[PDB]
Amino acid sequence: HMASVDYNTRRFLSGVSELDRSKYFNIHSTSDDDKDVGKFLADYQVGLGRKFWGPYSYAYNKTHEVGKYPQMKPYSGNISVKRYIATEHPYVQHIQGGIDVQAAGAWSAEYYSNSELVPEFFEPLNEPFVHANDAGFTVQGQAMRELMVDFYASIGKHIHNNPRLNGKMKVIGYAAAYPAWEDGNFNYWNTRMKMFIDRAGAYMDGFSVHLYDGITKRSGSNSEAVLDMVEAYSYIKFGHVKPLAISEFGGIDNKPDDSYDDISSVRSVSSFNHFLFNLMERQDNLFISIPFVSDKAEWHITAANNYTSYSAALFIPDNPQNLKNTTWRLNDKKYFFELWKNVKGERVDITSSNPDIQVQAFKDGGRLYIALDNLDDNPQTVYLNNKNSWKDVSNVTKRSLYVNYNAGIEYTEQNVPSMPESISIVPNQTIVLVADVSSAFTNSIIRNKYYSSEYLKPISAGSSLSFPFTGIESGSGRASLRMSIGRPVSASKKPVVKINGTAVSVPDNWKGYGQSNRNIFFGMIEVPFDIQLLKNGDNNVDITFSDGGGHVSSMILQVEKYTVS
Ligand SMILES: *[C@@]1(O[C@@H]2[C@@H](O)[C@@H](O)O[C@H](CO)[C@@H]2O)O[C@@H](COS(=O)(=O)O)[C@@H](O[C@@H]2O[C@H](CO)[C@H](O)[C@H](O[C@@H]3O[C@H]4CO[C@@H]([C@@H]3O)[C@@H]4O[C@@H]3O[C@H](CO)[C@H](O)[C@H](O[C@@H]4O[C@@H](COS(=O)(=O)O)[C@@H](O)[C@@H](O)[C@@H]4O)[C@H]3O)[C@H]2O)[C@@H](O)[C@@H]1O
Ligand SMILES: [Ca+2]
Ligand SMILES: [Cl-]
Ligand SMILES: [K+]
Ligand SMILES: [K+]
Repeated sequence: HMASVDYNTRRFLSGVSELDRSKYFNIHSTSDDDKDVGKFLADYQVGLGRKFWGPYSYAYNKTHEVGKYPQMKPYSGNISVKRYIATEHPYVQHIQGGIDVQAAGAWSAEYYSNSELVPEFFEPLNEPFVHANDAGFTVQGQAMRELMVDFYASIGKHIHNNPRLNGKMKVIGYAAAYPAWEDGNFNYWNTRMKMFIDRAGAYMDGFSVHLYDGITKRSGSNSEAVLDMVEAYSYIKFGHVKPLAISEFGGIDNKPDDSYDDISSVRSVSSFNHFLFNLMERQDNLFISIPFVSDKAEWHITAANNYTSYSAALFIPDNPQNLKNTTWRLNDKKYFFELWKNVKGERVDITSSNPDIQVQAFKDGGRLYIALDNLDDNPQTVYLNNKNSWKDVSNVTKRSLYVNYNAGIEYTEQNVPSMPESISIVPNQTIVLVADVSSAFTNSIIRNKYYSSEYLKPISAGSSLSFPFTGIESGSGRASLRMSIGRPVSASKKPVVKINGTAVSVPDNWKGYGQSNRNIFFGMIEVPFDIQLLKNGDNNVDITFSDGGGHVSSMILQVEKYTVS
């Protein structure tokens, strides 16, 4: 396996090259007013964030009745924007059968437009649909999912029609907990996220989902397919993608309760890394992402919980029964942020021959950062190639974060005397190489994605499926097809694939695991091919499976084209 870095070629994801740290290196908190958390944020260069508080928790606190809103103290001064996501629990205190949805929406706009400081993102209800059958709701099931979507729609409509908020606050939804698009032969997609996009999507600035590994893995090809489907349908519906927001990502350890444990609760860090590389490659269509690691989470530390900390906590009190006076310990989740500290700059060109080895590279003035992650279940040796034999690179330091499920995190920083010829990387290990670079850019390469008017197509044995694409700027560089399929695990993953009539090789491998422990495979399989097969303008992809069943969920062409600028 090989990875190649060209630090003399600047890389763009459509219009952006620079890494936006604020899209990634965040905690699931807004506790920057805590002395310990605030110091951590500065020390590790971390942003915010997410909070369960908003117009509906504020209003209920005043009126003690769902769907009834107080008067907001009038305020007509400047509105500043704090970068975080405000969300609400999908409680009966916030939404209920019989609610006046237009009044609820009006209230969000009244609450925020009379505030001196608003969140950059409002995500009205957290994981709403999984709560649609909760006993306390007087409307349940599909009717409640529809009411929750109408609540979202009203909020987006009212916020956007308020000139004090429009352009300042972005409304995102639906904070999806369980992005099992494929369930029920894609009935789940049709009745959850498709329905959301159809019924509230016009009023949303972007679409939000939660991405978790069980410790059943979404990292790798499943999460890629999950997010590609949202983009692919948004293109069809709106004529363009809308940005994504990954309002939680991490791991869930499968534990009889949600209490923190020093070994089990750090297993999530490997998931942070595995998802991060996916999301870095989406920066041009990503508002924000939030690693699911929080703060002191003092709300959890109660008699009823035996004074345990919450699993997602970042700080653990030395004395849980004296919270007023206790010292607080920063746990080993800190090493996720240590690994990525100072990493920034313009993307530079990088490729990896093995889809299980995720690669990133950035150049910030005289510093070069090269990152690798192993999604496979075996160690892999990766040959590192550079066309200039690294002549301009010196003072190499290797950072390594290895998550072992029994031993916890092993984090090391080592000076090495030259860029390595090859690197061995074990499962759940992420490496960041930091070096000085003295070089200037002689070329750029621009990654664009092209979406089809066709999506969600049922597969029949021997029956070709045609996917048209338009507006392609072809040229020199690289290209690939992102082919997402949901099929029984035994169904073929090796269709015949033709690019403008020319058959191309379909790889055996894809990002991450085989999903053998799932009944339905739902994943994006990349099919690299020669860019020279693409034409300027219209292109067609035709694919044929030898067996029936399942669907092609989305087909997206990725083109990385050499460009001046
Ligand atoms: C979610 O869980 C995840 C799922 O979404 C999903 O993805 O699966 C995941 C598996 O990994 C997971 O289950 O996120 C969690 C986040 O954890 S955290 O980041 O560690 O916190 C949990 O969310 C937490 O849920 C708890 C309850 O279970 C709680 O709601 C947490 O938030 C806290 O709530 C209270 C207590 O501490 C503060 C936290 O935000 C907050 O304090 C309130 O703050 C407001 C101001 O913002 C007020 O001060 C309020 O005081 C009251 O109101 C004031 C007046 O205020 S106002 O004028 O109305 O504005 C006064 O009247 C005062 O007297 C009064 O007491 C104060 O309480 C939350 O983060 C999971 O539960 C969640 O599902
Ligand atoms: Ca693989
Ligand atoms: Cl659901
Ligand atoms: K605020
Ligand atoms: K969902």
